[PDB]
Amino acid sequence: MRSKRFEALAKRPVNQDGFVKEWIEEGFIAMESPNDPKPSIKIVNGAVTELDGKPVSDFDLIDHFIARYGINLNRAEEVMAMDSVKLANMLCDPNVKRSEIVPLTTAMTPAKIVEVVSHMNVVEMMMAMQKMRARRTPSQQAHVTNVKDNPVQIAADAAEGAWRGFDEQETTVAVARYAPFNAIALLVGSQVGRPGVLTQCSLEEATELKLGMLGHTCYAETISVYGTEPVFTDGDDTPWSKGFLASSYASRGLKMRFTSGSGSEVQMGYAEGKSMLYLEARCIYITKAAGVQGLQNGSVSCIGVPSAVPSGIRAVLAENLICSSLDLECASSNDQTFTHSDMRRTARLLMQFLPGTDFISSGYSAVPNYDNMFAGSNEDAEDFDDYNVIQRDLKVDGGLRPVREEDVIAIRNKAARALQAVFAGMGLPPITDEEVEAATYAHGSKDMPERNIVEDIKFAQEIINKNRNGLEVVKALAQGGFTDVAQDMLNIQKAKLTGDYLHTSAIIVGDGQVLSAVNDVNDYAGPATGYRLQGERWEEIKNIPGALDPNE
Amino acid sequence: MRSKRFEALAKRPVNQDGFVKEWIEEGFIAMESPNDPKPSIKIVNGAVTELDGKPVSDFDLIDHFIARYGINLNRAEEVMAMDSVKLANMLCDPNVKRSEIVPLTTAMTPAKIVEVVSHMNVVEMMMAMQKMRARRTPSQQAHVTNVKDNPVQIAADAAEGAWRGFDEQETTVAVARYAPFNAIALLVGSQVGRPGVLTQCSLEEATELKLGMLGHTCYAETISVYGTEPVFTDGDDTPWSKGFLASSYASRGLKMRFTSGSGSEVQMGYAEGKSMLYLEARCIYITKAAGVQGLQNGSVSCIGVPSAVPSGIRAVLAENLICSSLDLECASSNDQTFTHSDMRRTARLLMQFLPGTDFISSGYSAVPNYDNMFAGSNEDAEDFDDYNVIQRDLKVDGGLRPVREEDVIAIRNKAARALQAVFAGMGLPPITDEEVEAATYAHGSKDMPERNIVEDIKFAQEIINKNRNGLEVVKALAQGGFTDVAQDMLNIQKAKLTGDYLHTSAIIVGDGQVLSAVNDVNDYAGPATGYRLQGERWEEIKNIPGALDPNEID
Amino acid sequence: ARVSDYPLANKHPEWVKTATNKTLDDFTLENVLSNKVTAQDMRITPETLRLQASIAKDAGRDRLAMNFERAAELTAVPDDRILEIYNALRPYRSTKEELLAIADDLESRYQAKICAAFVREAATLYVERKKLKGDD
Amino acid sequence: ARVSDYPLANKHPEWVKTATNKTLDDFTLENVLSNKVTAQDMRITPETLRLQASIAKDAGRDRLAMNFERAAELTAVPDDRILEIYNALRPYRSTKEELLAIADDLESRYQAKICAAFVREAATLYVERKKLKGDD
Amino acid sequence: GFLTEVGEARQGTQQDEVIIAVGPAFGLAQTVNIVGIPHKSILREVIAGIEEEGIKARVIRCFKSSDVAFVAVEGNRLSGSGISIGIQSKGTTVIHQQGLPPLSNLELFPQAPLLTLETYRQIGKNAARYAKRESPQPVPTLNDQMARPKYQAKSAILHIKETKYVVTGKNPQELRVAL
Amino acid sequence: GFLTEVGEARQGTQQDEVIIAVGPAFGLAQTVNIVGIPHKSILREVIAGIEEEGIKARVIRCFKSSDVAFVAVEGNRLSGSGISIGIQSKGTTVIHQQGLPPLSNLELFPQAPLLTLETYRQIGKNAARYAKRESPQPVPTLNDQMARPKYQAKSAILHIKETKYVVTGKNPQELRVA
Ligand code: B12
Ligand code: B12
Ligand SMILES: CC[C@H]1O[C@@H](n2cnc3c(N)ncnc32)[C@H](O)[C@@H]1O
Ligand SMILES: CC[C@H]1O[C@@H](n2cnc3c(N)ncnc32)[C@H](O)[C@@H]1O
Ligand SMILES: [Ca+2]
Ligand SMILES: [Ca+2]
Ligand SMILES: [K+]
Ligand SMILES: [K+]
Ligand SMILES: [N+]
Ligand SMILES: [N+]
Repeated sequence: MRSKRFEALAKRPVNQDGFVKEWIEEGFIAMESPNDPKPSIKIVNGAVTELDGKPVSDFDLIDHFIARYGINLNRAEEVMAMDSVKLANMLCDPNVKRSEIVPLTTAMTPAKIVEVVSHMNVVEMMMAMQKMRARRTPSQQAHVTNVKDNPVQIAADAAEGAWRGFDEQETTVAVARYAPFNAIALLVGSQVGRPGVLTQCSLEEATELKLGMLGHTCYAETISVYGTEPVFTDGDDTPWSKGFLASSYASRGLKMRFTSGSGSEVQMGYAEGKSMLYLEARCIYITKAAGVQGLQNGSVSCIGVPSAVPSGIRAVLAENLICSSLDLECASSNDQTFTHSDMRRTARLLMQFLPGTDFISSGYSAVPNYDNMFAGSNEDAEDFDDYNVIQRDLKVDGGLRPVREEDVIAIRNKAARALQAVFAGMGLPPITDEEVEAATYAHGSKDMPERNIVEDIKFAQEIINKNRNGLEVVKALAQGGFTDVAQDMLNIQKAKLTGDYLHTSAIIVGDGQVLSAVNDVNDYAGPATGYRLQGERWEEIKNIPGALDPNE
Repeated sequence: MRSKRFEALAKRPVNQDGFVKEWIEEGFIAMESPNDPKPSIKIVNGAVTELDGKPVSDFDLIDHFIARYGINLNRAEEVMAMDSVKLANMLCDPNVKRSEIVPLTTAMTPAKIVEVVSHMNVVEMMMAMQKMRARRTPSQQAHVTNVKDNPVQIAADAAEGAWRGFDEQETTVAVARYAPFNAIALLVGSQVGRPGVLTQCSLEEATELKLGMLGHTCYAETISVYGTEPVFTDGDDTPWSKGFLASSYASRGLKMRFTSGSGSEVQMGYAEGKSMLYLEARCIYITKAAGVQGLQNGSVSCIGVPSAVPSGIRAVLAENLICSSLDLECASSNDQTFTHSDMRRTARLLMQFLPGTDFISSGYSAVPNYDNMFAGSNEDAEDFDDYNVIQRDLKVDGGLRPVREEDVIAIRNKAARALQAVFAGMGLPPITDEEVEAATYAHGSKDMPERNIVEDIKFAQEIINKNRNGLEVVKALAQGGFTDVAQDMLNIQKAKLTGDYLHTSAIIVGDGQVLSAVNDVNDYAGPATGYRLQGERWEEIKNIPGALDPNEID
Repeated sequence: ARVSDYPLANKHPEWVKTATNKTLDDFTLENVLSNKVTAQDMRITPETLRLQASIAKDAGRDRLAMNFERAAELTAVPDDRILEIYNALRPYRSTKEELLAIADDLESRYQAKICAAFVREAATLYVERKKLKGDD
Repeated sequence: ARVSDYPLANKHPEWVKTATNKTLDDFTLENVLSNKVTAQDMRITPETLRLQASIAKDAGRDRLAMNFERAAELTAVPDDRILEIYNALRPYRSTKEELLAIADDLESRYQAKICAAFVREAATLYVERKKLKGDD
Repeated sequence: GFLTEVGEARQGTQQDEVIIAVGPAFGLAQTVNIVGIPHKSILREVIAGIEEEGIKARVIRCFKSSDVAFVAVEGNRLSGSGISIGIQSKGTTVIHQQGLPPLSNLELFPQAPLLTLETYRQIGKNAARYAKRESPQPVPTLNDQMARPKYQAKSAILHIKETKYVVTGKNPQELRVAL
Repeated sequence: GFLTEVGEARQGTQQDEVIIAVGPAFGLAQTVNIVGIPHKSILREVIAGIEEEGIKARVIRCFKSSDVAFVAVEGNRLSGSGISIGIQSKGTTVIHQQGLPPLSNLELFPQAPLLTLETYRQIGKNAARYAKRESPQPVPTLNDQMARPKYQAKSAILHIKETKYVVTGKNPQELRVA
C-alpha cells in the first residue's frame, strides 16, 4: 500500500509546480549545455569575422548586431585569451574593482561571459552582484493594477507603494481603452506618495509611446528582445526596429529599458539547440548593442520554463549577473508567479534581494495578487510585512520600509482626493466622495464601488483622440486645491527636459535629485565598503510593527 | 476606521512572531553593541596577562580558560595589530587560503574576531563560510523522535532519514526511562538505512554518558557551554567540568561536541551588558579551549531571543562563521522553530544551506514536527520535497536527496523487522507483525499502535541497571536472521576502537570510510574549486518526483 | 561634458533649453496656468541629448552615447513619422528601396545622418537575411 | 604520526590494538557469539589516542590533541570514577583539599598527570573565583 | 484515429462557413490537450458551436507552421467567410480574420489549461457569429494564476513535439471528421 | 496591592505545610504573568489547590534570586514537609523538594505561556500530595511548539525586570494573601 509519509508529501504545494527533465537537443536546459558554442572571436581591420565559432558568412541579424555594436573590440581578443575561471574569480573577488572589470566584461563575446559565470555557485554570483550592480543604492519596482482598472484605487495603491519605498511603479490594463486613466492615476498617486517616483504603463508598443509623448508616463520597459532570429522575427521585430524605438523614447526625454529573460526561445520551440542562459546572453548583448541603458530580465514571464529544469533559478541569477557585469541597469524580475510554495519563491527572491540589484524586483505586486494584471507576481502586498521582517533579520536593504497605518490611510486619501480633483478639472467621469473613502481603506478592488465603465472608456479614449497632455493634469490639480501636487507633477515633466534620468539606473530621490550609476557609482571593495545599511535608514528598517518596547 | 490592507497584513503568520526593540544596557542586542569590549591582549612568556581590556587579576573562569587554552598565542599580537576590516576582507576573499587564515583567526581574541565579522553583510559571511567550513563536503543532521517514544517508529524513521542522506541522527525522550530503547532503535534503524550513520541520544549528562559507555550511542552533542560566569555557574558547571567531560567521552572512543548559541545569557538575565554575538564568541572559544572538535551553535534553542531583535539572523550566521573560522566543526542549528512564516524560516535556513556547513542543520526533523521531542525544528519531514527542489533549483548540495517511495517502504520495513528481532533476541517486550507494518507505512506516531509503556520502561531500565551492552544487540541480530545488520552494528562499534571519527567533522561514508576535516580538507579557492555539486551526485539531486520525461510524449 | 558636469539639472541648469528656446525656470505653475508655456515648449533638445551622450561616453558607456546621438537627431522628426519609420523597420514591411528612401529623407529633411546610416544598414542586412517585403 | 597516516583504519589498521591486546580482525560476529571477545575487550587504548593526538597536532589542532592526551589517561579510570570526578569539578561541590586529593589520586593511581594538573589548576582558580564548597 | 485527409484545402465556395485549422500533430501523434481533454471531443464541440449558428464547419490541417496564429492565418485565407479558428495540439486557440495582421486576432485564448469543452463550444459559436458579421460578446475564461507556471514547461514540450511534424512548403489538407 | 509582608519567614516544623515562594516582583512591579493571567488569580488557585488536600499553604517572597529553581529551593528549606512551589512574575513554576539538587525537581513547568488557571490549581494539588508522601500523576500541560519562540524574548524581558528587585543576602518574607 501507500506510505503515509509520501501521501503527506504529495499534498505539499511544491508538488503542484511544473517540473521537467532536461532535453539538451531542443535547448530545454537552463545552462551549461554541451551544445552551446565555444567562445571565440576573430577581428580583421576592426570587423568581426568570427563570433563564438560562427563565421561572419553565417551571421544572423542578432550576430550582426552584437558583433557590430555589442562588443568592445579594443580588448575582445585580450579577454578571450584569459582563463574563464580567473575571470569568474575576478567577478566575486572583493578587491578587483567594478571599474577594472567592466572594460573586460564588455569586451567578452556572449559565449565567453556565459562560460565565465557558469563557473560560479550562487553564493559567488551574489558576492559578484553586490559589486557589479551599476547603481550603488539598490531599489525596487512595483506593479500597481487592479482587475477593474479602477483609477481611484490605482492612485491610492500607487501612493502607498511610493510611501513604502518603490522608486519605479508600473501599471497595465484589464481593458485596453482604460489605459490613459491608468497611466494618469499611477503618475498622480505616485507623486502624492513620494515626488520623484517614476511610472510606466505597459501596453502595445504604439499606444505606450503615444501616452509617453502626451506626458502621462515617465518611462517604458516591456519592449521585448529575443535570443534567436526566428523568435525575434515571430515577434514582428529585428534588432534594428527595437534600437530605433529605443532612440525614439530618448528623443522625447523618456527613460526606457528592454525586457528579456531565460526560456523565451525554447518556449516558442526555436532555441536552435542552445541553453536558455546562452540565448539570454544574446538578448543582453542586443540590449547593450542598441545603446539601451538597462534591462528587465531574470526570465520574467517565462519563469515556468527555467524553473522546471535543474539549476534554473541559478541560471536566473546568472542572467541578472551578466546584465550587471555588462554595465547595464538590471531590473531583476521577481515579478511573476512560478511556484505554489512559499519556501521555493523565497529562495528564488533571495538570490537578488541579498546582494541587491538596481531593482530587486521589476514588479513586486503592491496590490494583492488577485488584482495583479500581470497575472500575479512572485511577491504581493500581503508579503509586505514578511519582506520588512527579513530586511530587519538580515540587515539587508531591500528598498522598502515598515509604515504606519495612519500614514498610509492619509496618503491614500490624499492621492484619491487629488485624482478626484484631476477628474473634476478635466471634465472626466466623476470620482465620488464614497469612492475616495473606499480607495482610502481598500485592500483591493473587492473593496471598491463599481464605476460606469462605458463612460470611463469613452473619456479615456478621448484623452488620446484629443491629445490631452500632462500640463492639463497639472492645471487641474493647481486649480482644484492641489498646487502642491501640481508642482510635483510639473517637476516630473521638467525632468524629461534635462536628459538626466535617461542614464543607467536613474531614479529620482529626495528633492528632485537624480540618482543614477553616473553619480551614484557602485564602489564596492569588500566588508565595510560600498553600500551599507546604517544610520537613519537602518533605524527605518528596524521599526517593524509588533516590536515590543522594553520600557513599556 | 481600519485600513483593510492592514487588516489583511494583521492576519499574516509572521505577525504572530515575537519581536522586541533593542535593550543595549541589558545585552538584548544581537551584535555590534557599544558595550562590547575593545579587543586587546598582552602576553608574557606564553601567559596572557590582559584579554580584551581586562587584566588577569579580573579574569573570570571563562577568561582564564580562554586565555590559557583557547587562543593561538604565537600570532595573537600579530593579528591584534591587523586592521579588522582587512581581516574581514581576507575572510571572504576567495584568494586567501583557509590554511593561511586559520593561524590568524585562532590567534584572535573573542572581541577581535567579533569585530572582524561584524564588518560583513550576510553575502560576505556566506562567501567566507564556504571557505572556512572545516569539512570539504557539507552534511546534515536529523532529529528522530516521536511523542510516544515508540521504538519501532524510531527505527523506521531513522532508517528513512539515513536513506535520505543524514549522516548524523539524534533522538531524545518524551519519557525519561525510555531512553535505552530510543537509543538502540535509533542506532539499529540508522545502520539499516545507511551503515556509518552516527547516532546520539540527548539526555541528562550522566545518563547519556552511561548509554555511550554501554555502546548504544556513537556520539554526544548537547553538552552546553555558556558565555558569562554567572550563567555557566547557574548551569552547575565550569569550563573545567565541561572540559573533563569532553575528554571522558574521547577516552571511551566517542565523538562529541559542545552546544552553545546566541541569546542564552541575556535570556537568563546575566549578559553583563554584552551583545549576544560577543558572549557566543566566548562560548566558541570555550569549546576551542577544551580541545572539543566541534560545536552545535546558531542560537539553537534560544533562537527566539536573537530573532526578536534587529540583525539577529545575521548574528546567527556570524556565530556559525566564527565557529568555522576557529577551525571547529560547526553543526549550524536550523533545528528549532522560531517563526510562523515559511518565508522567514526559509531565509534563516538559506544562510547556512547556500554556502554549506559541516551540518547544515544540527537537527532537521526527520518526522513531522508534532513528533519532534525537541519541541519542533526549523524544518521537518513534510519539507523534504521543498528541500530537494531548492537543491535542484540552485545547484546546491544540501546533503539530502530525493528517494523512491518503494525504497523507503522497504528500508523502513527492514528496520522495523531488525528491531523486532533485537527485542525478541534480548527478551524485550515484543514487536508484533502489526507494529512492523504500521511503522513501515507511518507518517508519525498518530499511525502507530499504542504500546504497553509500563512494560517497555521496565525492560528499558534493566538495560542500564544490568549493563546490557551493544554486543547483545549484535548477538540478537546475528541470531535472528539479520547477519548483515549485525555486521554493520559491529562495524560501527569497531569504529570506536581506532579514534578516527573523534576528529573535526568526522562522519562515516561508503564502506566504513571515515570522512573528516583531516582527510576531506576544504580547499576552496573561488569559482570552480572546492566542493562542487557535479557528476553522479548532481544526477541524484536532479531526480525529483514529478519531473516530466519528454520521451513520455509521442 | 564630463561626469562631473552631471546631473545637468544640478551642475548646469542654464545649459538646458527647449525646442522653443525656453529655460527650466520658465516652467512654473504660474506660466503653465497662463499658457505662457505649453506642451510644444516642453521638448528636450538635440543639444541636451548630445551633452548627455558626452556624459555617457565619459562614464564609459559608448553605446548608450550612440543611442543618445540617434535620439538627438530624432527630436526633429514628427511623432507620426517616428512610428512610421519604426513600423517600416519591422520584418517584411518594406522593400529595400523604401528603406533607402527613408534614410535619404532622414538625412536630407532632418539632417539625421546617424539614423540614416542605421536604416541603410538595416536595408543591407535585411536583403541578406530575407527580411524585406515579399520574403515571408 | 601525521595526516598521511590517517585514517588509522585505512593506513595502519594493525597499529590499532585494544586494552586487552586484541586486533581489529579479532572482532568478528563469530567471536562475539563465541564470547571470545566481549565489551571489556572493546576499549580504545591510550596508545591509539596518543596516535590520534599526534595526527591532530600535525593537522594544526593543538588543543584537540591535548584533549586526546587527557583522554588517553582517562582510559584507565573506571566508569563510576569518571562520573565522580566530573561531579566534583562542578561549582560549589568540592573543597580545595578534595580537588587536590582527586588530582593526587589521578596521578598516583592512574599515572594521569595531565588530568591531575588540570584538576589542580581548577582548584587554584576555584579559590580565586569562589567556586568551592561553602562559597555559594 | 478520427481524422482523414481528403485532399488539399481549397478556397471556400460559400460565405457561410468557418474553417477550423489544426496543427500538424492534432489528432495524430497527440490526441489530448495540455490537461488531457481529447482532441476528438474538442473538435466535436467547436464544430457543434459553429453549426448551432447555422454556419458550416470545415476542418483543415496545417503543415507549414505549428504557431497558433500562423495556423489560423492558413485557415482564414481559405475561409469563405474570412473567419478561422486555429487550434494547437496542446489546446491554445485563436479566432482569426482574413486581412488582420498575423499576430492580431478577433479573440485569443492564450492559456490552454483554462479551456473547457464549454469554452471550445462557445469559441465555435462566436466564430460563426463573426462570420455572420455580428459582434458577439467575447468568450469568457476562468482565471487561474498558477496555470501558466504549472503548465508552461509542459506546454513548451508539447509544442516542440508537434513542431517536429511541420513540413516546409506543404499545403493544408482538408480533413474529414469521423462520426 | 494584595500582598503584605509580616516579617522574616519561619521554618516549618511539622510535615503539615507546603510553602509558596514567589519572585521579588510578584504582585509588586508586576501583577500578571507572561500571558496576562493576574498574580491574584494565580496565587488564589495554588492556595486553593493546596488547602483542598488538607494542607496549609504558606506564601513567602524570596529576594536572593529571581531564578525559579533557587526561589523554590529557598522555600523547601523552610517548608515543614520539605515541599515548595517557586513562581516567577512571568509565571514559570516548579515543584521542589528539600534534599534534591537545586537544578533537580519533582515537577517543572518551563513554558509559562502554556499555564492556565486550571494548571495553577492542579499544581497546588500535586504539591500537597507530595507533602502527604503520596505519588500523584504528573500535572499535564497543553502542547504548543510555537509558544516558546513567540514568548521567549518577552519572557526574558519580564525576567530581567524582576531580577532588578533582587536584594542580595535578604531572607524570605512571609506574606498575607487577600
Ligand atoms: C508567455 C507569453 C509569451 C512568451 C511565449 C510565446 C510563445 N508563443 O511561445 C513570449 C515572451 C515569447 C511571448 C511573445 C509574444 N507575446 Co506573449 N504572452 C505570454 C503570456 C504572458 C502568457 C501565456 C502563457 O504562459 N500561457 C500559459 C500556457 C500554459 O498556455 P499556452 O496556451 O501554451 O500559452 C501559449 C500562448 O499564450 C502563446 N503565446 C504567447 N504570447 C502570444 C502572443 C500571440 C499573438 C499568440 C498568437 C500566442 C502567444 O505562448 C504560450 C506558450 O506557447 C501572455 C499573457 C496572458 N495574459 O496570457 C502573453 C500574450 C499572449 N502575448 C502577447 C503578445 C502581444 C506577444 C508578442 C506578439 C509580443 C511581441 N511583440 O514580441 C509575442 C508573440 C510571439 C508569437 N509569435 O507567438 C499578448 C497577446 C495579445 C493578443 N490578444 O493578441 C498577450 C495576451 C499579453 C498581453 N496581455 O498583451 N509571449
Ligand atoms: C531555552 C531553554 C534553556 C535556556 C534558558 C534558561 C533560563 N533559565 O533562562 C538555557 C539554554 C540557558 C537553558 C539552560 C538550562 N536548562 Co533548559 N531549557 C530551555 C528550553 C529548551 C525552553 C524553555 C522555554 O524557552 N520556554 C518558553 C518560555 C517563554 O517560557 P518560560 O516559562 O519563561 O521558560 C523559562 C524556563 O524554561 C527557564 N528554564 C530553562 N531551562 C531550565 C532548566 C531548569 C532546571 C529550570 C529550573 C528552569 C529552566 O528558562 C526559560 C526562560 O527564562 C527547555 C525545554 C522545554 N521543555 O521547555 C529546557 C529545559 C527547561 N532546560 C533544562 C535543563 C536541564 C537546563 C539546564 C540545567 C542545563 C545545564 N545543565 O546547563 C540549564 C539550567 C539553567 C538554569 N539555572 O535555569 C530541562 C529541564 C529538565 C527538568 N525537568 O529539570 C529542559 C526541560 C529541557 C530538557 N531537554 O529536558 N535552558
Ligand atoms: C507577451 C510578450 C511580452 O511579454 C513580456 N515578456 C515577459 N517575459 C519575457 C521574456 N522572457 N522575453 C521577452 N519578453 C518577455 C514582453 O513585454 C513581451 O512583449
Ligand atoms: C535546556 C538546556 C540545554 O539546551 C541545549 N541548548 C540549546 N540551545 C542552547 C544554547 N543557545 N546554549 C546552551 N545550550 C543550549 C543544551 O543541550 C543545554 O544543556
Ligand atoms: Ca516590470
Ligand atoms: Ca542537534
Ligand atoms: K531570452
Ligand atoms: K551563548
Ligand atoms: N513598458
Ligand atoms: N547529546
